[PDB]
Amino acid sequence: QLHCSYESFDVESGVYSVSSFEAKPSGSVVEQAEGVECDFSPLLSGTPPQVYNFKRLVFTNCNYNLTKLLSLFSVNDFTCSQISPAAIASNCYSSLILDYFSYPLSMKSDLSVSSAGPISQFNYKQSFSNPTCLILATVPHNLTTITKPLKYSYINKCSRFLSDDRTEVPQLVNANQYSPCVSIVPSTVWEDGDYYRKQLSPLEGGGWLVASGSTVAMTEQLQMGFGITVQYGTDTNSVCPKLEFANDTKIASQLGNCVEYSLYGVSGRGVFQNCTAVGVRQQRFVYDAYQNLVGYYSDDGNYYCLRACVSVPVSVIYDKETKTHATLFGSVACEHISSTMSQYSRSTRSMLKRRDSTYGPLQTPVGCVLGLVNSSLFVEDCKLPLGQSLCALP
Amino acid sequence: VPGEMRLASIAFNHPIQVDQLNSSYFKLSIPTNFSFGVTQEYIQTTIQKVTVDCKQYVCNGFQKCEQLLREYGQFCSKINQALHGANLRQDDSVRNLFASVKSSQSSPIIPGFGGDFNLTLLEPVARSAIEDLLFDKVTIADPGYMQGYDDCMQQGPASARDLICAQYVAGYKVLPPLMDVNMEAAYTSSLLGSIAGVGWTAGLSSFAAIPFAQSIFYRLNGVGITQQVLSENQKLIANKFNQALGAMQTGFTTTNEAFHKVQDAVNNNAQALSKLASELSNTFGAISASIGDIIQRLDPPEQDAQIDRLINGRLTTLNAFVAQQLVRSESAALSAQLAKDKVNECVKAQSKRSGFCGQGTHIVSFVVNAPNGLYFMHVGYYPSNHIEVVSAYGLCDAANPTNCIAPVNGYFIKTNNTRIVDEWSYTGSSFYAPEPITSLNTKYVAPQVTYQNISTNLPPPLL
Amino acid sequence: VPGEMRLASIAFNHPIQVDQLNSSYFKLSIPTNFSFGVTQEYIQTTIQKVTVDCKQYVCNGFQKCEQLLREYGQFCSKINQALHGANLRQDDSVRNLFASVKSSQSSPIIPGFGGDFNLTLLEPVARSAIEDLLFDKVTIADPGYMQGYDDCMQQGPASARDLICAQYVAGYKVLPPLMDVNMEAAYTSSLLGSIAGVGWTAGLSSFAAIPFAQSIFYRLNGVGITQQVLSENQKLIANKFNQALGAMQTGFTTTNEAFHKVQDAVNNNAQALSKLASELSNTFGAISASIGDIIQRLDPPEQDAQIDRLINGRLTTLNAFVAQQLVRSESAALSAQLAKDKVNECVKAQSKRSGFCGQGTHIVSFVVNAPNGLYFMHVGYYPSNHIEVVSAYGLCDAANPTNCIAPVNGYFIKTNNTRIVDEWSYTGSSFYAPEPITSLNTKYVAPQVTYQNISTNLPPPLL
Amino acid sequence: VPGEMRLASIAFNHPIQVDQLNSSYFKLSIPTNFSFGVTQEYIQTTIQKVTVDCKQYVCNGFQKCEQLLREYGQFCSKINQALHGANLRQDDSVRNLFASVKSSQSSPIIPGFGGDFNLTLLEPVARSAIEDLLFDKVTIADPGYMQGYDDCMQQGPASARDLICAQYVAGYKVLPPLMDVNMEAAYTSSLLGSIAGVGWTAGLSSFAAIPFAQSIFYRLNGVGITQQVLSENQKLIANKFNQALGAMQTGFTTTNEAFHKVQDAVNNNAQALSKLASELSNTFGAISASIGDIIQRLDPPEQDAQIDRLINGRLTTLNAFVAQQLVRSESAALSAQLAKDKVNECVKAQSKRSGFCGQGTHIVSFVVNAPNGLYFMHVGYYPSNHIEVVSAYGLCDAANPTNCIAPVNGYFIKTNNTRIVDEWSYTGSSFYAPEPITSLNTKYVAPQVTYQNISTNLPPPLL
Repeated sequence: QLHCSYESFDVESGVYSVSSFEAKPSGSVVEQAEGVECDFSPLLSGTPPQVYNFKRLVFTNCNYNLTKLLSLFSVNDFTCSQISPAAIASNCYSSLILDYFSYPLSMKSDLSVSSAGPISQFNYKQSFSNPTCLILATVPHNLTTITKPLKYSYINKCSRFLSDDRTEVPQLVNANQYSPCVSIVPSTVWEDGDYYRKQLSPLEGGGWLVASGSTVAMTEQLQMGFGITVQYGTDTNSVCPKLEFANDTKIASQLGNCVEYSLYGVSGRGVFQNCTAVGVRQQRFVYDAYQNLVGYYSDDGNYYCLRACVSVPVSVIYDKETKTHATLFGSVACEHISSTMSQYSRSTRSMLKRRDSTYGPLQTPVGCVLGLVNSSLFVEDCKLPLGQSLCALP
Repeated sequence: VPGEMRLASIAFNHPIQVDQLNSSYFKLSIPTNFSFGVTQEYIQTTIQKVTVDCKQYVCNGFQKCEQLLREYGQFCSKINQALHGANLRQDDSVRNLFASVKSSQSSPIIPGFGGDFNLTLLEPVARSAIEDLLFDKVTIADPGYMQGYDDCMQQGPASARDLICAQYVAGYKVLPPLMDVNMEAAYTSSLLGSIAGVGWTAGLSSFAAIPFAQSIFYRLNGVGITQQVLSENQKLIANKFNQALGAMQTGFTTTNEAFHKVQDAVNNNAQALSKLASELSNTFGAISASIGDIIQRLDPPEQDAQIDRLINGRLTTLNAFVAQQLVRSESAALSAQLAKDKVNECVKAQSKRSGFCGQGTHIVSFVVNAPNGLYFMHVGYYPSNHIEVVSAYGLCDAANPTNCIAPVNGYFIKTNNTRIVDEWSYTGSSFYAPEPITSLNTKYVAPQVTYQNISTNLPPPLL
Repeated sequence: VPGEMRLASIAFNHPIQVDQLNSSYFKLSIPTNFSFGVTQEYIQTTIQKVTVDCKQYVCNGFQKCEQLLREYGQFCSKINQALHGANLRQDDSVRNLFASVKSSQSSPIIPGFGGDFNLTLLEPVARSAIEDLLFDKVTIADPGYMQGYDDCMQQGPASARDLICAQYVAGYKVLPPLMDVNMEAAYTSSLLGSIAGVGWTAGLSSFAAIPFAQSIFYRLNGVGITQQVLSENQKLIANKFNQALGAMQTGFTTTNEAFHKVQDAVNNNAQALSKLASELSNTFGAISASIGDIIQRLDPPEQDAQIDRLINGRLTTLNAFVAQQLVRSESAALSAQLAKDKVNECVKAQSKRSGFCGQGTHIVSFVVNAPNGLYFMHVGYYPSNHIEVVSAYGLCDAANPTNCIAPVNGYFIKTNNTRIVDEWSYTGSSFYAPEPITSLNTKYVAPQVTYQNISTNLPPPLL
Repeated sequence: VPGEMRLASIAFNHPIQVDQLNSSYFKLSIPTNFSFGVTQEYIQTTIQKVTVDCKQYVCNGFQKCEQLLREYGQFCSKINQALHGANLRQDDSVRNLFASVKSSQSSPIIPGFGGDFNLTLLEPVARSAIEDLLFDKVTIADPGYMQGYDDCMQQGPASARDLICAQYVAGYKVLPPLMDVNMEAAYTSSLLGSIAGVGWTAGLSSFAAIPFAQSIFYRLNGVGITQQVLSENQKLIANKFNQALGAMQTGFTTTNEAFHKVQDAVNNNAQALSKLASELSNTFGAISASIGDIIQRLDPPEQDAQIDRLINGRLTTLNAFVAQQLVRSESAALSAQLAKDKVNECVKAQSKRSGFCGQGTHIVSFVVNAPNGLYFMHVGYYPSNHIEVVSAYGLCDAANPTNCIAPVNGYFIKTNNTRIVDEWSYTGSSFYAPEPITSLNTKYVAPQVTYQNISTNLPPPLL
């Protein structure tokens, strides 16, 4: 690595830092769930709404298998943003939110998160604060509890006329919210181009509310649209996939190495110990000034202090005249150093093993080393100094 | 309760006025009192040396970076080059310092060293009493070194909030200092033992080992004080001197700016690393600062896009950091050169250069091993209670003007003391104290019109 | 009309050659004329201190920035940190300077000060005559301070094109200098009054108040000129000296590089601010540099996009600017330290160090308060009309060789003057002027083979 | 084969201990041997001056850039401003140096100069023998200058891989150095010929031309060695000295750090340009780094897009480069000032300051024209074989205590030599060598209790 980094077949004698040991983190534990199913049964019946009449489902504290839900439809469009279509199923969240509506496959043209169409102007907007997986699908003929609207319809106008009856100002739909014009608009648009107007009071700032809509012919099998989004929280991440914890080792108490983990969907790896809970309880996860977890106020009544994860800094002491070297691990101490290793820094350290196939680690004041004789001699000029009064005698 | 702040003006320290006068005499301002005093300074000599595992700092083993950083592998080679050389520069300066510090010979230091003076400052043969006090006063976060990382490791107090341990996250390596504190103490002890001789001929190869108080007197004879006074008031001088020494115990405050400078030197080093630490959390407008997170949250095309953004921001931080460090390192090197010069002239010997050292001219000085640098103390003589007296430009025999005389390191004062029958008296230049005019107080000079026309009684010479 | 430029080579100033000679004598090059002269320098001591309202500089109260800059509010906190500390560093150095400037005592300065010399340079008790001339010569744009901003305000001459007032646009604040010009003058006056004594024993606590011209002679005795000559030619010396002084009136030109350096110091400070000013107009590829304009011209999504671009460019400029200023500030601090040292040795006293001060060795020097720094003048003696003469290595009595003598601060010259019956003569080392060899011109030394074998007539001693 | 590296500790050079003793006498450490030695340094004085054709560096006449760079034409005006001024700063320092280098008079330098010493170092009237050896030792890539570019041109060896010629691609211009090497040699020769006088009164206007070896002795008398010894051992002294001189032939190695510093100075300049050269190939994520290529490969809208990206990266490199150069230039200027000071005190004269020059106190020194700077050698006296001897604080007549005496530049040693009947002996402070106590070895002083109570035999004075 050194030769390559300096693009030469003879790097000059010196002491050089090299890549650190990864410290081989142990197999994962979780603190996810307990919970109830994220039952989706509202989706199983009735006529789904016009796009300005949204029906919304929100889940907390619950467990799911969305592929079973998906089996109930034939999806003719699965697209997503800020997340893979797979990952939206695999990930735990603080909430799972689904908006559903009737929507044909002719007009199915105007649904996208970036669409500038009248569907997005007046009927739906999707925030980019959350990942969102959009679905367009059709209803199978054996979903007889599903019913279909006489036409598929939407708002194509929602603006306010000025009280002087000349100037007019549009009211665009807010993200994840209903446009105000839904208060005057009929539950479905009866005829294409239907329009309605409401005079506005001085309490309302004057003017006229003016709105209109458009329709699409009904189809033999119902077409449906789904907007699905997720929220990530802190100690509220309680919507998760159903656990596969059956037939597994006891969790999360190992401790152990810096174990990889997912605690209610909070993932990472780290060292834990039972240790003095700090303010304030029932927040579960408390973090430092850099938003790194300090520790976990666990459900088992133990506060677990996070001590992160470890690595071993390491360097090479190279004497090019003899073509030999020594190495340092230092403050880690020889408790974690052995004749072979797999944490790891390099795939091999055979360069040391050139002699150190026959030698153990030595403990020093800077700390644990390899490739060195304990001569304990006194040197006038170290040549390759180790700091303090330490020395790599040639 | 306090009221309003007060609007005010800056005082001007008006110096005593003296008027030049016509003809053979003039006014002389001369102290009739003085106090010992100590000037103090901290000279930083080093930057805390660091390096980083310049891969793990960016991505902690993440597989995309294992390929993406192939593109820029030479970047971190250059990062390492700069840092590594800089670290060596720091080491070079340390060795240079100690080369100058070493003396061929020295006194042993004993309890009771300094003779009449307590020297409570002395090392308890450790660091000097002052050094240990200072070191404890500083709000230092000790580097680990050993066992270091085994306190990172969960061995008891997980409440160890120190970013000193957090280096393992970033791949930081605070590098070791280049001298054992005991050897530093040994070097410092040899500096202490290099006192006396201070002057005494060349003083460089010769080693005299001569009375501590008389070495002061010797320096005070160089200051311009007669030995008669120095001997006679020896006990009082010792008292005044030791009071000035005792005042050092109140110096461990930020009211001492040099003490505050030490504090800031620590702050500077600490801050640089803390900045880098913050940057690990710096989401760059990415889906997240965590690569593992964005992997879970993204299709791999987007994972790449986000990771690219993250990498660029992370590398930019590293680059800028190194540049700053290069500057810092150089500044420290130059600062160390200055300190070395100050040891050579302002510490190893009395200095007559003025400007530097004490502001009471200068006698003895000391230097100690402040963290990351050196702290000096300079003892001097601060004159007071000045009076104006008459002085002659010189004296001649008016009966034989080829003979004239001029005071040496002092002045010809009109007699105002009851012990002196002579019209004129002599005082040492540094302090008011009348003496007889004798051969050792004067030298033969050519005549000048401003020299007194003395036709009566001269003792140096008779005529 | 001019023709072609001329191709030429650089002249070499060939020094006078002198040959070393065999045995008891050698050549000596010694001046038979000289001129007074003055070397001059400008040492910058400070950077013009500034800060900025680091919000208004970016957006002048615009509502989008009221939210967008929430994201980066800590950025400008860091901007302020750096600038603020830097501004303090400048202030620190000013106080450090004046601590060294202050003297315990001084002469009053009067009209007719300097005795035989006009000293037209003197302050008209204001600034020194020279300082006021210099200050007017510089093409300075005065900072407002007071009433400042009321000339920004439309009170008469709206033709005031000064970017000095335009600070209100940018939020710039040129910060105040740390000393009242009158107090600076007072300090400078005390420096002037610290002259004489210059030497005269230690000279540090004692204050002599002694003849200005004779203080020069005293320094010239230190130069190596006998007092007999100094007295005899006193009027001529005074003339030559005052001619050198009169030449200072032509020094207010950029032919004096130090004068030009002052001009550039002003330019440096002015330029930095002008750069920032230009950047306010720097559309960054945005719809416009004006936020209000792009608000009128855009839907609010696009307003945000454009404002983001604008903000990034504006902040980048601020960041880089501060970094440069930090560098400048440090450089000035170090430059000020040098100046302080020059005051201590090259101004407060005669210097024998060479190199610095004058290039005619050195006598008296002066320092004045140039804008943003100090300007020094160093008077010296520039030898000329050198001749080679014979000199003896030393002399001994050949009848009693245990006695030998060696000239002190001068040489044993083969006699070439009609007043001297003696085979050998003496001259002061600084200048050719024969004198009798007498006891005060020599000292007793051990014999050497190169010393003359004089068996005849010696007067110091008789034998 | 080699085994394991050895773990070891750092040796401490323990200085000789000396104990302070009670009453009228004390220990003195004094050498009974010494060696000559030479300390050596390289001071860089300049940065290789360069500029660039800041248009062709970006685009080599490409038509899109002929319009695109209209937008940023002022950018390169600013690039040029900074570089141009920096280049002048370098030139300024060169002229400043030589102003100090010039002497009013000097010796001619001859073969056989240096008398008893070979001085194989001398220029073969070229550069000094040492300078030419050094210059050949350095792995320099010579700048072209003339004929330069006609070796760029295919005139024979197209295997000339030098990036020295490749400047024509980038538009680089390595600018010319400001002095002819012959004139530099002339200046250096005048410096050599300015030796002797070194001291000898003021030594500044006077020129003595006095025995080279005796000038050494003169300096050694200043060191503290009696002339009797200096004369008697003259041949041996000459031998030891010339051995120290002969050792210089082994100095052309990187074991001499100063030699290595020269090597790195070359590396620094070379590296900066090589970096810029690499950047010409730096595709910036563009379709290609070559504009001509992307023109062939793109519709003109995309050509513009790619060229914009290329330009931005290219200009960014230029900008950063200049900034670094500005820093370098300043550093060199300051380094040159230091060198100038070292010539003035450490070369033109003996220095008693310690610290600098030699580490054997100091006698003569030399300076030579290293590439891009100056290389100094400082001769000194390194004491050895120290012994402790008895010394008296001073002596008085116990029958008439108003008389006392104190050794001058030496000590009153208890007699341990068979030639001296007297109880006490004298030695020069620099070296152990007994002598009789006589008037020239002592001075009259006031009595002190530590002075010996001698009631018997004094020769200086009789009583």
